[PDB]
Amino acid sequence: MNGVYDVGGTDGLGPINRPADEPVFRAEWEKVAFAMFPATFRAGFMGLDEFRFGIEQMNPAEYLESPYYWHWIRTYIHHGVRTGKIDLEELERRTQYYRENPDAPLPEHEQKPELIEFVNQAVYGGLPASREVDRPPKFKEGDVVRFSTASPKGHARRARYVRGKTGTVVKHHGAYIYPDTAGNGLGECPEHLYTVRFTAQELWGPEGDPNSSVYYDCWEPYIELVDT
Amino acid sequence: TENILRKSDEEIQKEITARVKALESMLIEQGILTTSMIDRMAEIYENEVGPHLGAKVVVKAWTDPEFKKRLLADGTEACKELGIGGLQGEDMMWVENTDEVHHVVVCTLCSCYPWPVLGLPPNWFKEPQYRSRVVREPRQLLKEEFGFEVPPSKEIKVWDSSSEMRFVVLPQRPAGTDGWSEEELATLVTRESMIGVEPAKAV
Repeated sequence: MNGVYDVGGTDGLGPINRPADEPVFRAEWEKVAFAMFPATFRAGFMGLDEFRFGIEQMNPAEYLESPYYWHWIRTYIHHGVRTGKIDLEELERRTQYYRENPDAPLPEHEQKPELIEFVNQAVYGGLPASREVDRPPKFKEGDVVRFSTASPKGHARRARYVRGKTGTVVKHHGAYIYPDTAGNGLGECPEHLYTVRFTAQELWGPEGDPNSSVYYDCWEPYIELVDT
Repeated sequence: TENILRKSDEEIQKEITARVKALESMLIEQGILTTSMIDRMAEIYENEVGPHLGAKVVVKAWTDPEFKKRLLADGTEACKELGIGGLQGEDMMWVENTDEVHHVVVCTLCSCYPWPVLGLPPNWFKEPQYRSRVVREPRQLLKEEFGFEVPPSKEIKVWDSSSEMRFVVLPQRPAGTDGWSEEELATLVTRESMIGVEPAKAV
């Protein structure tokens, strides 16, 4: 989607806010928000691509200035409702309850070793998105290609600043989960992945840095051959 | 930036806290979230996974030409040689800074970052300001924000990680460090040097 979140190239966002140093988690709620990721993932709320799509659908004004982990909470609620695993009305009632009683206890519950096992496995084992497909790569290093000008209304990794632009294939990484289907609940439908190089002049015109290039990863359907 | 419509940071934090505790209470009742799971995840990224891991890779590459070749050939496999890898670092491609080229990494579409070698990203890396400007005015941003002046003649390659491939910068080894031990060299490798917004520490 052509969401505001697709900020590459956007002007007027202001100076970078960078403290000399900061904690990993600025508040306890951030720790919770962070841990909810593997929790909802394991529960089938969503996959990584859908997770991102949920954030992309946020109110732009809220996205641009809210604390980062709040975006995660929004997507959890988004998919919780989508899958019917979260009752919005009940969530609202409990939110008010905790507003009025911030120190009220959490629900009694049993700890689960399987959840710790999941955490350790996912963290140190990872969640590889690489996949094998039956088709060979359509492109190769050196090929000159043009990025699609398609504008899907659903999830995709097509930064507006590279659409319609021409670049050179730098490397073929093999096949990976395709966002355009995965982020929209349409499955992995793996596609070959390539890193493509675009000169700053190509991307920004005369305002671009004369000695700079941007490398952007493109799934096969995103690009078409210009010159072999 | 100023926004006359925005509540105070205090009110914002109070509201978020309530919303998160409410959602948490529900996920807990569903049996998919527990306090131990929360504590374990936090523990890992507050004390176990951090940029010191990436620093170990860097110093090995600085002192082992062959390892360096392997690192640049296949980042994931190479880092596994040191027991480094995992979540959000399943696919890593390291890029080497030289006298002719400088690399800088960004995730304009979200906030993707190589957790296994750098840990969780600092907030500025995930925010709109850095993400929007670095692919458009990388040279000026590095100078203005990080006091890092990259000569006009030196090419700046900006890596926008739009896929699951994670890009990590192998900074140039600072001069005056001949024969230094890996432990001594590590003191010069910073999280910033591996993102490309700053070179490794001088002297």
